[PDB]
Amino acid sequence: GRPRTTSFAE
Amino acid sequence: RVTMNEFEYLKLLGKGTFGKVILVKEKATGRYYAMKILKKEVIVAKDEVAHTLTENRVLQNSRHPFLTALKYSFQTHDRLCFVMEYANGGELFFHLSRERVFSEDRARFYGAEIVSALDYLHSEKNVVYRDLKLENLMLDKDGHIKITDFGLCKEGIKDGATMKTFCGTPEYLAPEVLEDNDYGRAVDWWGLGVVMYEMMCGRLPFYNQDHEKLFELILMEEIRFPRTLGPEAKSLLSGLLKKDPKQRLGGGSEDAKEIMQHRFFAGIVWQHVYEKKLSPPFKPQVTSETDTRYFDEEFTAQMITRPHFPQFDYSASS
Ligand SMILES: C[C@@H]1SCc2ncnc(N3CCN(C(=O)[C@H](N)Cc4c[nH]c5ccccc45)CC3)c21
Repeated sequence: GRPRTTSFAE
Repeated sequence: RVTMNEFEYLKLLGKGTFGKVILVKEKATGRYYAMKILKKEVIVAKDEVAHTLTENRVLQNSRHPFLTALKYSFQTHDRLCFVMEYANGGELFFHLSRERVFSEDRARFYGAEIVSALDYLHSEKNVVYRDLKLENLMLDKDGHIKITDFGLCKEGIKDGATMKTFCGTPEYLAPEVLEDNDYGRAVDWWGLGVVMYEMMCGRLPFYNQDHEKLFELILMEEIRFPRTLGPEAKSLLSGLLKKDPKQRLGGGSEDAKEIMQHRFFAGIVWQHVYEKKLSPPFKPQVTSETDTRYFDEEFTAQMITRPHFPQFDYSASS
């Protein structure tokens, strides 16, 4: 599939 | 009410910046749970305090078939522990990785369960989830969906109330969140659009490695579908992936109800969805209970090992 994704916040 | 010692520590399930997740046996009961163990140092140091509290609160007052339940939640000098129902089936991300694409039927099933869960959170709990992604959708022993990881939720969101916070996962952000506009609860539907897009299409609907280029695609490119995708599937995804939230399926006052009525879901009896009366299209095939097939070997093949948080501690009512 695609690379694993990261949850962020700002 | 419990401590670190009331559990045996059988297998590692993930490790990341903020902590680890261990498959556990509870001594007093024999029930297997999933312990998220956060390093207090890191949470405070990485500014993740407010999110961690939000997750405690959201899990505490939600009970739903397709949201990860929380059994106990406690602390130590160096640790925050969340003790939760084990999703034996691993992440949806794990299965797509290996199958490429799901059939429409199988995507319909996972999507009904997500729709049921996001509806309960919107209409009953006034919560907007905001972080819908494959990584955050797990399977339980039976193959029902479990939404995990609630730290980016916004609370006390009633009807068209709107938020400002730039958060989520880049590949999944809604156009209105990218515009840096105020935004409403329809962001969850854009998300449902994306995961359901990935389930039926085997790729994300917008992708570049460069965030800013990815963000342009999300804001500017109109969707396109594999030519094998059926028209009802195609209409659902078009409606969920409208860039204008006021045009998004699920974007009105009707909310979830608008998606429940879509021809894509014609067969579905929403009350059976909630009551788990539907044939899951995939039962995780575990030999036992500490079978961790559907979790990465990078993790499963390992050996295992500052302020007080007011009112963090919690045990699940009987
Ligand atoms: C904790 C959830 S709740 C029910 C459940 N059941 C099985 N595995 C789980 N996890 C999911 C998170 N996993 C990860 O590897 C994630 N892919 C990344 C992640 C998010 N927050 C974390 C905190 C500590 C370690 C990893 C993570 C490990 C297994 C979970």
